[PDB]
Amino acid sequence: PPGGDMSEPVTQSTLRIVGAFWRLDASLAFRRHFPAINWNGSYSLFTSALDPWYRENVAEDYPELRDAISELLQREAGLQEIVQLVGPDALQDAERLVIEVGRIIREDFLQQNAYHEVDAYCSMKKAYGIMKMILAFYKEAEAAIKRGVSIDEILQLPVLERIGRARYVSEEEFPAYFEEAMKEIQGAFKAL
Amino acid sequence: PPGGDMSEPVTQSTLRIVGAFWRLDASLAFRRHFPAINWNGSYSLFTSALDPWYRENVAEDYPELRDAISELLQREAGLQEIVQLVGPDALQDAERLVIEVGRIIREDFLQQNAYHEVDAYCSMKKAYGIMKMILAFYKEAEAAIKRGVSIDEILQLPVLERIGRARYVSEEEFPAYFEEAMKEIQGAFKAL
Amino acid sequence: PPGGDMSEPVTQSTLRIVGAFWRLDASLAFRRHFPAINWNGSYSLFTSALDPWYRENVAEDYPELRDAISELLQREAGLQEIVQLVGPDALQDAERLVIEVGRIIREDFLQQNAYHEVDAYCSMKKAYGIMKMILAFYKEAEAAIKRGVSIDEILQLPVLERIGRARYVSEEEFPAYFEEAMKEIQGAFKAL
Amino acid sequence: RMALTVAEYLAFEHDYHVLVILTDMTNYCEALREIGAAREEIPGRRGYPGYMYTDLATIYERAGVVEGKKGSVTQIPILSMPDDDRTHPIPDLTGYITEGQIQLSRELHRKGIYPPIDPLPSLSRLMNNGVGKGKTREDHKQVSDQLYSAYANGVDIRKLVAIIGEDALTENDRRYLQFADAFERFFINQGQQNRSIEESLQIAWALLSMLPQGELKRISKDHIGKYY
Amino acid sequence: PPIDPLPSLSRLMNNGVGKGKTREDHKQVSDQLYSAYANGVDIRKLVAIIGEDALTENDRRYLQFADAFERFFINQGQQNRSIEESLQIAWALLSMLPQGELKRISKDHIGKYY
Amino acid sequence: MAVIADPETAQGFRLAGLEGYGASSAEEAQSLLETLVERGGYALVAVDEALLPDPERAVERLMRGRDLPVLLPIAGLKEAFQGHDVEGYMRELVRKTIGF
Amino acid sequence: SQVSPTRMNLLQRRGQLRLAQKGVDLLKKKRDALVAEFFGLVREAMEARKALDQAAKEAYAALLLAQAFDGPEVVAGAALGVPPLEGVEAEVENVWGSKVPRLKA
Repeated sequence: PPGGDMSEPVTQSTLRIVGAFWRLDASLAFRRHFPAINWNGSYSLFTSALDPWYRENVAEDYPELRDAISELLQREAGLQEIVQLVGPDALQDAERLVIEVGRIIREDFLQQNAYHEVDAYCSMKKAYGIMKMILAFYKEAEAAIKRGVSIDEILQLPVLERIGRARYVSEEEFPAYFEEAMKEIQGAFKAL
Repeated sequence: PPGGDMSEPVTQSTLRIVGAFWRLDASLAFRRHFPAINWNGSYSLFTSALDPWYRENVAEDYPELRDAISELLQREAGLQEIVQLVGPDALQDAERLVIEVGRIIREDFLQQNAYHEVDAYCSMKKAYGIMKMILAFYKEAEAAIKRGVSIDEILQLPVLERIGRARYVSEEEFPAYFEEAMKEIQGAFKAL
Repeated sequence: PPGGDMSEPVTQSTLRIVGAFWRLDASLAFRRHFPAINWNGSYSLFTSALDPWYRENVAEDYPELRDAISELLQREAGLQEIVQLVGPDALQDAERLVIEVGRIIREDFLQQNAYHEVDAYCSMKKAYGIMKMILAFYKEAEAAIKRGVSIDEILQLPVLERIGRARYVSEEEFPAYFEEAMKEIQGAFKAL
Repeated sequence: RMALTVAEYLAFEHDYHVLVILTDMTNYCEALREIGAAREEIPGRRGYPGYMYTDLATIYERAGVVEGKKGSVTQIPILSMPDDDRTHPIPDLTGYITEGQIQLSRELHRKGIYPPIDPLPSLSRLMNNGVGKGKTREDHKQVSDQLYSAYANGVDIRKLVAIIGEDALTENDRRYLQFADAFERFFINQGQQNRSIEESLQIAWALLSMLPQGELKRISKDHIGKYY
Repeated sequence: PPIDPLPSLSRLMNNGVGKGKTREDHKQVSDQLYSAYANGVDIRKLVAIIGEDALTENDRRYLQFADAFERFFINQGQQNRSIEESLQIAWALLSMLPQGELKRISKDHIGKYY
Repeated sequence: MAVIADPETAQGFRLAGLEGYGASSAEEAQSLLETLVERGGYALVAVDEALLPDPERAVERLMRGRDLPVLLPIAGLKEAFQGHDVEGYMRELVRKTIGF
Repeated sequence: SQVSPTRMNLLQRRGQLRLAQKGVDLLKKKRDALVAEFFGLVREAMEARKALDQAAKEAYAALLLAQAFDGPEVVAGAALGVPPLEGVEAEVENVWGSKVPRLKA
């Protein structure tokens, strides 16, 4: 935008009524996201017509998991606001649940680089994979709290770091890498 | 206006030419009462200059009443907020008495219909009498807590109900209904 | 600025030039402390251009003493913030220290009375002078309160008043009162 | 324009590495404005001309190392733009044009730190693009990526503290803010002090030891020990 | 649909259809669901600060109510519905609220269905 | 523990099962109070209403925060006293919550 | 020095009002709950206090000039002193109105 406004005729008529609309912030991209996107304020109009191929070719839960990841990412926004209003003076088990998860998600899944071929590449299985690791960490966490597992220790499992070293992994190595790592989650959760 | 800004031509131009805003608010409208006039958000610059002629033509103590009685609502507005968070029960009789009188002005006097014929058309000789009685009840109520009287007693007086019956009558019955209603108040704090 | 901001073209142009700047604010000005100057709002490039002719005519310890007042009010900006968010009575001793050094930097040194003529005169001798008054107080109070004293008691001590003599003392009878009181600062506060 | 033609002559055709330094590109813009409206042409860039583009194209696009020449025109624009607006014509077009940028602010100019560079709002687009790799050392490759998110953790929470509490910071966030004040003081005060490629990295890593392993994921196993 | 009922409000709903043309209960059942929903979208940002276990009984029900409202009422995709089947949904959701928390309908309406 | 009370009533809190280090040494028991909470090597410190410190700021500034309580009201004598109901209720309403 | 831009800033500042007003709405009834229940604990507190203060002291004050040489005897048969390092049972509890620790004697 020439004047720095994303509200102007020429953006609306043909740059936001298309298949996908995206956005960038200035300190967003500087951390390590290259390129960066706004998690909320950005939508896709076409998404109800891209569901056939994704169902059949990838899996019949690829359209389900991709809406399911987006839900969590935009639900954290719920709390975000209150943090900047007067803060949490009460940390609970249900508090830091959404919050930390979502953190990991923005840290490893939206920080990608386009200058590196290990931080991104065109491959079904990398997208499929990474998104299943996060599903796992998430899944178990909800049943961690109930039992009496402090969110503080949830940080201090090394498996969060295992998902934090999936964004450097070699493309070819990823299949065998992923399979060995899915087991470590479920072992370092149900045990503790 | 659709919302009105004070830095819109329409608003800052009008504002000056007229002498009155007889503001109704939305909160007040949901409550389904007409007059719904939000007194704190209304003003009329006339009043000053109308006091001479009022008592000339209308009646003796009519201006004396109107300006005096407005204060109830004033000294209630800032009072209710979060200070009386569960009603007054930890509060003094000083502060209790305001909402006892508060009750009759806002459930009887502020309310009126416009789809009942007994009180859609009022006139001066009716309104005046209504208004006098509610002064005279602040005047015997505040005097009650210096005698040692609780609000429990105030909340069982047939006087409160008589104020409600003085608008469930019309201007024709007003004389007879004024006799009985008036003298009832005087003999309903000389019982206490 | 005709509009009341420096965003105006006529005021942005007057800020294309360099050298020295000054900023007069509406808020300081009310208190009848003129000149009104902001340490967060100006810069000069005649600080290091004037440093030769300072340590040649004025005094050697004048390129030094000027720095020694600046630090005071540097820390005052940073801490002013904190003050308005939570009082400094909740904060520790040494926080409140420099705050009330600061008092005298306004009470008797940002008020240069254009109606009193011993403030209407000022020169290097009255400069350098009162700069060593302030200097003393700073270095003593920092050690005083590390012996467990509180800035509360010191406001009642005669030492606070004493530095306040800058507008109760002459211009051309000034070298009589300079040295005099100077001594009592390092004397009669480490006795107390 | 005039100056830059005497750049072309001496870098390219007489093989010398010429540094060109252009300053007061706000006094430029004063003169640009004049022709803007006093001529026939109408304003079209929020009260400045629309042939402005060409006026800032012809200027900046000349510069570049040419392949077959040894010599080069390295241009360093130094702006002076009105206030700290970013909708102002000057930073507008200039941003887009240049690849990799540097900013100065008033955060580090109240502290006495000359230069007062701040890279937190600043941006960079060449630092793993023919640079950070190649005949440019790879030993600051992962360092650049690390310093970013590390410096961020800093600055940002200085703001977040004054809302959440008044001194509220958790075990973790305590560390964040600890690395803010330090890095900035040492590193960004240079001025009459020169630091070579080696001298930089050494010092840098020792402030980075304030964060334990897990925020230092971006630096590799080699890097850590390299500059221990 | 994304339609939120809170910014919304028809200016004409009595000058359109009347009683017996949309069932008589429709009128007051519309100003039930308004106040029941609205209350709950504010305690979703208090679901984990203070929680809902530290909150009143009444307010705890007013949470779950909102959630089931988006799922069943707002959303239905391309499925059809009638006036009568939509008032059906409404009743079920409102049975969860006690008669003590039903005060935005007539005595007639409470005794019409729960 | 320590209970900080009148000399004679301090006496009865030094008995086994309890641990007291009371007695008056001032009108707000500052002489003792301060020194004692400074260490915070007692499980509980309690100051009665027959003394009670008029400047509570004095204590807080010296102990420098405490995760264990201080100045729990005990009556401090017996004379059929039970004015410590309504007194404590108003002690609460004056410094916090609603006014009167 | 630092002045606000118009075109870029506009969209942020319109949603600023959305964010603020709604946030503060519910912030309001967040503490209200907690103070209503607080009255309940302060009142109920003193119930046991009048009852048991006087019946403690009953014997104490009537065993001072018959004690000071039977002090020895009384402390002997009884269960020895409460520990000075955490003789009480301290409980930690996170709650709104910051993390405040409690305890039962």
